[PDB]
Amino acid sequence: IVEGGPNVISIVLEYLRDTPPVPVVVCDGSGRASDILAFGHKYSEEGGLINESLRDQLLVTIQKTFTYTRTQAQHLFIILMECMKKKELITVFRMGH
Amino acid sequence: MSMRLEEVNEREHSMKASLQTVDIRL
Repeated sequence: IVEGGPNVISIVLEYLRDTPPVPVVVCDGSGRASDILAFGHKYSEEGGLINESLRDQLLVTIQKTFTYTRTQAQHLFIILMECMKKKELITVFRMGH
Repeated sequence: MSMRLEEVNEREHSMKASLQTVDIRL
């Protein structure tokens, strides 16, 4: 997954809980939702345990980068926590060889 | 210069994040 709109978060959830569950590698650098998946995966503890400072920080970057409503930004943070929880299937291609 | 540019890129990333958060606060 690269770049990717609001839809790719639910697509990551649909592929995270797949039959059987299958990995979702996300290449960062491009931006948009792949970068909030990456900025989760870097430092989100036990996946869905994004802490409170990140809560406000992630919700600022969602409500600013996606330009969506604040309720939708909180809701995509909850779907993000659902997807982030299974981060062992998530891999990030941090470019920079 | 390559390793010290890795300093400047990481440090300024915190500068861009703090400026964006201060814009939300004000």
